[PDB]
Amino acid sequence: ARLWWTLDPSKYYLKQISSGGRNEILFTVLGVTAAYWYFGNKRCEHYWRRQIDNCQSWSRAQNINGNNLTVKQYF
Amino acid sequence: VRLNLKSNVDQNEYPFLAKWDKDMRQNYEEYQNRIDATTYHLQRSQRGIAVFGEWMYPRYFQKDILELEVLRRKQQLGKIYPEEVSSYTQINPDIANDLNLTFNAKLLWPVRGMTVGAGFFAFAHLFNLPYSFRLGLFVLPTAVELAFTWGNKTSQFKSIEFMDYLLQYRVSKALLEKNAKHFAEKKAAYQKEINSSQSVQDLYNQLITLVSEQAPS
Amino acid sequence: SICLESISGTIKGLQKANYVVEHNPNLTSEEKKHLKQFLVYRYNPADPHDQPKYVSYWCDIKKFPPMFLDAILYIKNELDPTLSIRRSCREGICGSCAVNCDGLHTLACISGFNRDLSKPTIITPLGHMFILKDLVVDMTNFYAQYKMIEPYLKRKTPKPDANKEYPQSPEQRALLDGLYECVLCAACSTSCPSYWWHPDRYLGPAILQQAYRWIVDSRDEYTQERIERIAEDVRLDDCQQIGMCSFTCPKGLNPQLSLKNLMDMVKDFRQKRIEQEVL
Amino acid sequence: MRRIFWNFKTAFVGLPMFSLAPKNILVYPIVVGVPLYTFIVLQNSVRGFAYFDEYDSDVKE
Amino acid sequence: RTKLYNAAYFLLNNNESFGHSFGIRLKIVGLNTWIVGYAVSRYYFSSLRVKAAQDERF
Amino acid sequence: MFKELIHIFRTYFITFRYLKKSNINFLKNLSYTLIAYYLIINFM
Amino acid sequence: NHSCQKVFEGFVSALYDTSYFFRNFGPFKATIHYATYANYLAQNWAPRVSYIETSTPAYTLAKNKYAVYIVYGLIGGALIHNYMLDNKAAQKSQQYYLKHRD
Amino acid sequence: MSLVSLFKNTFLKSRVIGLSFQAQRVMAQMAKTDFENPDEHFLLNDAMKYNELVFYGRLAENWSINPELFGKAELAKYNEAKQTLIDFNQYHALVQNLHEFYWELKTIYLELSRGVATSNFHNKREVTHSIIESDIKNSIHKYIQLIDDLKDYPEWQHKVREEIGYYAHMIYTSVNHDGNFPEIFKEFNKVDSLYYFK
Amino acid sequence: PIRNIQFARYHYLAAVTVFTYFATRCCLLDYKKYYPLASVKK
Amino acid sequence: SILPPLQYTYSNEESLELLIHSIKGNKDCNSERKAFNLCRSTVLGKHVEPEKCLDKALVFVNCFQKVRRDESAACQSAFNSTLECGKKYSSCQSQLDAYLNC
Amino acid sequence: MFSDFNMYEAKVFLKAVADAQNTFRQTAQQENQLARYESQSQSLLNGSTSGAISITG
Ligand SMILES: COC1=C(OC)C(=O)C(C/C=C(/C)CC/C=C(\C)CC/C=C(\C)CC/C=C(/C)CC/C=C(/C)CC/C=C(/C)CC/C=C(/C)CC/C=C(/C)CC/C=C(\C)CCC=C(C)C)=C(C)C1=O
Ligand code: SF4
Ligand code: FES
Repeated sequence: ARLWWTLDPSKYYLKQISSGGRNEILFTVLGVTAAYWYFGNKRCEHYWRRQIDNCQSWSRAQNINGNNLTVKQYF
Repeated sequence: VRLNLKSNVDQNEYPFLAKWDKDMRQNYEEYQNRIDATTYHLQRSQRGIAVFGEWMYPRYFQKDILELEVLRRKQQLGKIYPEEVSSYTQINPDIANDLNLTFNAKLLWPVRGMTVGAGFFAFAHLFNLPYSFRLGLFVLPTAVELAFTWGNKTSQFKSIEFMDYLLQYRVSKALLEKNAKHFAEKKAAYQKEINSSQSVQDLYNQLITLVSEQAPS
Repeated sequence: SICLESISGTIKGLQKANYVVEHNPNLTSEEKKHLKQFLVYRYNPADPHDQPKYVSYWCDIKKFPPMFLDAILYIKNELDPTLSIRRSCREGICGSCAVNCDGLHTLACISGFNRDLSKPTIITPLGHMFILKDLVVDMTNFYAQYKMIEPYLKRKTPKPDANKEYPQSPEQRALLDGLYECVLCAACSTSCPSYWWHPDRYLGPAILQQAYRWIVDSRDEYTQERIERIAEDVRLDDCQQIGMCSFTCPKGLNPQLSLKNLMDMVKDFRQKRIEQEVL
Repeated sequence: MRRIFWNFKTAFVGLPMFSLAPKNILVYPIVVGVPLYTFIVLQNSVRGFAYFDEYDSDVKE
Repeated sequence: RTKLYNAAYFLLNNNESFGHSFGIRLKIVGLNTWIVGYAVSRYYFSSLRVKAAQDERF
Repeated sequence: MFKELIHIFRTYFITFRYLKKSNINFLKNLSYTLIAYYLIINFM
Repeated sequence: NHSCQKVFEGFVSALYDTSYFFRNFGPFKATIHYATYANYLAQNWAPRVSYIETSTPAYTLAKNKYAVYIVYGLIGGALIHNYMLDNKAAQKSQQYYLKHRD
Repeated sequence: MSLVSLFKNTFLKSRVIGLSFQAQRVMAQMAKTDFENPDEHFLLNDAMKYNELVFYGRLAENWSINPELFGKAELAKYNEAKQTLIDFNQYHALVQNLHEFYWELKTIYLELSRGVATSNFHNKREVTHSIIESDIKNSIHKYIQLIDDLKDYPEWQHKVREEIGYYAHMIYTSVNHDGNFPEIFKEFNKVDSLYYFK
Repeated sequence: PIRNIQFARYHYLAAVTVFTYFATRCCLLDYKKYYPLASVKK
Repeated sequence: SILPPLQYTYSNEESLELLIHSIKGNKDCNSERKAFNLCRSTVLGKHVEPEKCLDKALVFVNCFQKVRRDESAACQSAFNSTLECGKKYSSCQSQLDAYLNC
Repeated sequence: MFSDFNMYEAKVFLKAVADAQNTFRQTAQQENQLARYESQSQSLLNGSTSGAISITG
């Protein structure tokens, strides 16, 4: 036809499990628990950070070969 | 901020410093204009309402914070020379590739995609496929290489690291030329009586720990 | 092997033939024009030296009746007998002579070519159907699609009279009135864009209208089965309610309305299969 | 070869197509594109379009 | 050795039904292509390299 | 959206008819998974 | 085509045989079978909220008439609790680093 | 103690018998569906225990149960269910092979069709090449042999002739009667040609 | 008799709007093009 | 984890005081600050020879410290009023404008 | 809160203040690095001269 835009869900996926409604409360509990674990560590990292400069935070740079990084003035 | 292009460096006693200052002042206008444009974009985005800005800021405007940082760092280093790039290959190889991917140095022709498409063209010319398929299987690998080449923002972080390293190297090298005259007398004696290419900053720390461990104390 | 030369020939082909987009050879050499110009399509896929070859005939309008089929018969009887065309009924009832009568898919016999001598009139085959000969397409793919819809009365249960007629009444007779008059001329199908793109998986306006006629037949008790047969893949869904299947019907039928009602029944059929099947 | 047959200027694929495609393709971009874009652009400038000039640029050597 | 037909829209005269239906179709396809093209353009102009110096090479 | 997009691809592009609806329904699953992943990560 | 048609046939037959071997090689066949069923379960039996309630209202579980509000309450509570925890963590961090600033 | 064994056996018997009840419906629906995408109406309209039926049929034919937990009637019902699932697996293999042959014929037809479309300015060839003719001949021979093999099943023979033979008819309509046409379609122009008004 | 038909409609509309928001960045413009046509302060 | 970490922990009172003093300085010490930024823009003055910028930096910091002292009684009163308004804020533009005129 | 103009005044002024503090730090660190390197070089040369440390590579 020429009229296909509807917000109504497709009846193909509108089926239902034989033991009640679609498993949503279980999956939303799992998602909330996952969200608490995930948005519980980024909060910990965000608010417990400070930036310090001491001349002790610096360490000698090294190449991929392990030896110290020294670049000559004229290469 | 409207820095005049002519530099005040001697250019006959500190050639490296004069060249660096000339390159810094020469490209200052373009990078300053781009920085101003990016800052205006950030300000106007902050000025937005709800999901149009002031809510998704600066968390979702991360592609222009990076651009502003790269622009400022590259504004400090007017021009990067190929000699100074190779040194950073000691730390990170393919740094030239990252700089090409981030800094518009040249036109990144998809060599890999073009040669893969030519490989498809060879097979499509053996068990003959239509030239429509030949054109499609030539465009496809070139498009793949273009997709995997452009948009690489990790190359921008690698270039930020390289630009910080090169800024520090140029600052230190600038001090070397300023004090080269003063240390000429001591350098001869130090080199002639201490046969070692190790840095004084590195040799002295060995002496410090050596005295710390084995000394009459 | 045969690829690169073929590509070069075809790219050079249409580009060198898009300029000459109508060949228009002339049957003869004429000077004074008191005659209507007929550009009749000509193509005989039996000799290697033949291509679509619009032929410009000149002939007096008065000498034959004002019908496209009469004009073609005048052309194919006196001037160029090599022309071919299907025609039997001469009354617009068999559907044999369906051709493209000056940019329109209508029956040749029940049709009137324009009387303006200055403007030439062009006659072409039915269009999006393979060309067997001049103006003679093969509607065998159409005919075959008529076989799939099971266009015969199918009764689930018998009648107790066993010696009388199926009770249909005049009102229920009118339901299939306006649906059974189709002459299977296939002029709407060849002018229906959904049929242009999917001649295989789309039955077509005429065939779906025949299916609707058998569905709304009062005596027929296989409505659900026929709906199921037509409500599969894009057999019916491909119709886009464009409305050109009704604009070009020489018999005045309404294939657009028939297919609209068929799609309405199908949409209800999908819903009815859930509401009426739950225990 | 490819003996194309095409009624120029009297056909759906031709001059009518040229006249029809721009007027219908540019419907939503011109009936919901311009208003939405204007709203999004001008919602920021509730008080002005001015660029707060950080990094000076008012100073000259 | 193949059967060549006619496109049946190169020869059919334009009709109001053709115009209306393909106008609706082109309206919807234009909306969708405008949305997708805006997304692609935002992707494209946000993946462009920063400006180099006048003589910068690597 | 996906239904009519696939219908548009099938109607006009002949070579899209090479894909049976088994493959198309696999593209449907992949597209739905990609959309869900995109929506999830854009908030992370 | 030409003599290369034999090479074309060999290549296509090799591709067909490799596909056939990969598909129904016992372990690969088993894992593809299980993956197909897992994909069906994921796509078709996703945790929806809207579904056809064919059963009469005297038969529908109260767990199904309130699952929408349970889901909405859980999600909204999680969001507001995350916001409150972020505020509390911000004030705690500020107070802690003010105490340790001295 | 044997919780794992008890759960495995009850799960297998439950799924197997439940899908055995709802198996003839699925097979009948697959019979109604065209050979092109026989699994359609399950991807689109209702997946009424189709994928579950395939998966658990393969499991039942490739798993084992402990008859200690089963009763006599339970074991008889389970064995009948397993036989029905195995028959469904064989039926699915048959319809899949028929569908793949249908798609072979449809690939031939699409190769012909792409050479006639007006959008095909890429390659316009008047005469079909040799290998496509050989493929047409071989596929028509295979289709004739398939029809002959289905002589004991008139309904299946009719379905195959209606569905698979339709694209053979389409290939017939797409080619002129020139060159080796009588030889290529010699097997087709005996019985099934007249089925499509030829 | 679909349950939560209003909720399903709202969820589909919200998902479409969010996707078009993030895939197109329509509401999050870049004003570097508008920077030249602006009057600076200070 | 993407927002930059804080270096110096500022209380609310200290942050508001620094805000208001910085605004006053930019409205008062604008010329010295601009001169200092002019010196600190080139490679020499920013990286290689910060010794040159010492005097301009000292002038700017002295001006900022004079602003922070705000020895005027009216300045002290208006600043305290603006600080009270800001702390109640956990608006204030009229109070700020009244203060800055002093 | 204040007007965005005042907030950006504060932003640029605080940028200048941080830059001034970094300037103080840079000057002090550079002069003392010069002194430190001179002292370390003198210590190494004196140690090697008086036969107190043997440097091999
Ligand atoms: C229900 O619904 C309905 C359907 O559906 C089911 C239907 O089917 C139908 C049936 C009727 C139909 C008409 C259907 C047929 C459909 C089509 C034919 C679709 C195609 C038509 C359109 C989409 C409408 C036409 C309008 C437009 C805008 C399409 C595009 C048209 C153009 C002319 C192209 C755009 C123009 C330009 C100039 C773009 C240029 C792009 C470039 C890349 C060129 C760059 C130029 C340069 C100078 C740079 C490059 C230069 C170089 C490289 C140097 C040169 C060197 C070289 C080597 C080249 C109906 C009625 C219907 O109702
Ligand atoms: S419905 Fe009309 S136009 Fe169509 S085939 Fe029948 S008589 Fe001809
Ligand atoms: S000859 Fe019968 S329809 Fe015209």
